[PDB]
Amino acid sequence: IPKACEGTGSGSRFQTVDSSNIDGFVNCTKILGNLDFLITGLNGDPWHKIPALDPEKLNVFRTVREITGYLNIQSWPPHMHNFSVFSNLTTIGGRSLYNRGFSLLIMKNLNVTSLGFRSLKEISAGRIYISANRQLCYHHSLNWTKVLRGPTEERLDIKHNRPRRDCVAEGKVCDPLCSSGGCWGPGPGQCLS
Amino acid sequence: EVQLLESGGGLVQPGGSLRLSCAASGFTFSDYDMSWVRQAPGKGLEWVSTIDLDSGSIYYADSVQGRFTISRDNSKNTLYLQMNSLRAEDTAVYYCAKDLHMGPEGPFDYWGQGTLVTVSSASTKGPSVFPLAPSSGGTAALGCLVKDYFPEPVTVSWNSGALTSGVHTFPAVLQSSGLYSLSSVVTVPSSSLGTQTYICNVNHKPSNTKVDKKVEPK
Amino acid sequence: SVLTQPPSASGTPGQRVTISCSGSSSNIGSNSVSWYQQLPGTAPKLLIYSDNHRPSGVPDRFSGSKSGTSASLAISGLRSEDEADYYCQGWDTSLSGHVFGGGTKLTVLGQPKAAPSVTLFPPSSEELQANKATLVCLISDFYPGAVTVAWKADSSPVKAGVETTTPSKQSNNKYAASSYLSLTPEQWKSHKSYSCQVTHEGSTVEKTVAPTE
Ligand SMILES: *[C@@H]1O[C@H](CO)[C@@H](O)[C@H](O)[C@H]1NC(C)=O
Ligand SMILES: *[C@@H]1O[C@H](CO)[C@@H](O)[C@H](O)[C@H]1NC(C)=O
Ligand SMILES: *[C@@H]1O[C@H](CO)[C@@H](O)[C@H](O)[C@H]1NC(C)=O
Repeated sequence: IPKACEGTGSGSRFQTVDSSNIDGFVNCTKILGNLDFLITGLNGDPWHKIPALDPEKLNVFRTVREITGYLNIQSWPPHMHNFSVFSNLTTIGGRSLYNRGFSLLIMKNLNVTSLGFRSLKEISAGRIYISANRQLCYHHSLNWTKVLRGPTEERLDIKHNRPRRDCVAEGKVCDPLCSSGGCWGPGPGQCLS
Repeated sequence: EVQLLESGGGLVQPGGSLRLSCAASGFTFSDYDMSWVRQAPGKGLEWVSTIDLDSGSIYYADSVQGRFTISRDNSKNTLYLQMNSLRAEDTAVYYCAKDLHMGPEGPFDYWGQGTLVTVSSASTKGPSVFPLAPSSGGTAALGCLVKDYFPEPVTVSWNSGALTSGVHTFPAVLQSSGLYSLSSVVTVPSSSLGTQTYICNVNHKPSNTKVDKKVEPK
Repeated sequence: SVLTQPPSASGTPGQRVTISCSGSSSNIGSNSVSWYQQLPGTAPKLLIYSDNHRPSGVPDRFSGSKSGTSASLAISGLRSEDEADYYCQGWDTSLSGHVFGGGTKLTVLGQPKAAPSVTLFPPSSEELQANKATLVCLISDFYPGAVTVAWKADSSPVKAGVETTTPSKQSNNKYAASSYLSLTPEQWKSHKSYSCQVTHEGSTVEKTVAPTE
């Protein structure tokens, strides 16, 4: 039973996913709008005095297959080393965008070591922001042109993660069975295609 | 508390160059994308350029592309606009703007007061200041005429800032000659004249002109 | 920088005014809208960001909404202090730059009509002795803002050589304006009288001055 639900950020009452609203996403398959993961959502918002989210409640998103707008992850549980709760996300549409043109934005997650967007096949519009993820690997080889269905140029803001040479040296590279399109993480179930 | 102070504006010849500075305080300068937005006198907002927190992405408006360079020095809390090949239509107040990098609240969550850039072949001209004498159911009007100046701006006070009730300072007029004129009027009580001394303080900093003028009954 | 806004909007205290902002798919159809308030003489301040959210410190009578490529800013419970220019703004994917709207002048009405005070100042002696002359017509305390200013020497009309300011707010929240007739000292001595005529909401107020006295 496909179930569409409203998201956060722009055009929405909710500015971030938080404990107050996380359970509204139970069994959603399609997000009408955006998902935002702000620091206040994950650790607690003093001005509304909203509690810190329960990290195991992020498993609600395993039902998400489509995000109409953008994905904006700026805080993540320190012991969750990838975004495997979005293993079933296939399409980011970017009908609505975040900041200066982004549909995907992964920022300053000191503890994420791979992305894990295993099902991700299409980002229909927008620019890609992946920066300051000091531990992030496996994204270096990834063929964004496949996912963006267009020229990669003027669409990437991918900086300041773990240095490629450092990833290569520690064996944090794509499995040999994966295409030259790359991986979302270690091993053969993580190949882009 | 946050603060953005712009500086470096002034009169300059077309094809000339200036460098604007924005001095930041009251926040971690390194966390913020900085921007320049300008406004011609009596006209709308026009975004000029944006640089990101680490000088990693830089954006410009087509209108300034290849003539203005934005830059920043995080260690000095200073944003920069190097302006080359200036055109008369670049005449504007230039505002300095800030927004948290990939924050939700923006763009331009805070603006400074702006620095004024005038691009003209005309030279500097200090103003002529002239009394507007009162006569005196009636009250009394009196004031100061600030004639033939360039460029903007002029400030006017009355008795070194002591007098503020009934004072009105007008926006300037642009005459056919390319010079500016304005007036500061103070409406005073009918019986106030002949006793209380009224002096307008005229300041045109572009020309270093400071004039105090006592306005006496005719 | 081509976002379409109404040039002007009005309301009385406690009304709800809306200001629209039209764009394209590449700008506000995709990216978020922000809205700014600029009060005269002052720097813009952010009002609304990401289509509908308000900075803390921005009261909840301001609200924003968006659908397709048209955005609306609402000011419920209108206040005198909300009289200002309003700008919408959007990032434009096609341009890699920000795109502002033209601006809307918001006027707050409700005040009683008041006729203009007019004081016409002849050339000062100081000025006259420097071989120049200016008549300074000063227009004060009227409501609402608009006025029309006419000049006369010896009852015949003077049109060229006249410069008039747009009316602006006074401290007491009424309007003032200024107009100038520039003159040579020879043409100031030569006429019997000079007149400044201000028409406010259909009704002229005239002031006259004479070189002879
Ligand atoms: C993906 O979704 C299916 C249901 O469609 C679920 O059974 C499966 O466990 C999910 N996988 C992951 C890795 O979340
Ligand atoms: C995440 O990185 C931090 C550095 O802030 C480090 O303390 C820790 O080893 C990591 N946490 C987890 C859960 O592994
Ligand atoms: C994702 O992270 C978890 C721990 O947070 C780890 O056990 C798992 O192996 C990671 N998944 C992949 C595909 O590397």
